[PDB]
Amino acid sequence: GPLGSMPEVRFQQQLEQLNSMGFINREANLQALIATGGDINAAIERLLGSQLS
Repeated sequence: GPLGSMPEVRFQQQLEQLNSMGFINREANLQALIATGGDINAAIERLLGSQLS
């Protein structure tokens, strides 16, 4: 049984992908992936869209 309870197996790879996009705030990257569950598209759109400063 492949364990999906190993989030970085999805997250960290998408994190390299965001890493390619100039997103190296691992925290932000995978937090975006936390609320998207591996939806890196929305992950990016959360980094671009949800920047509450």
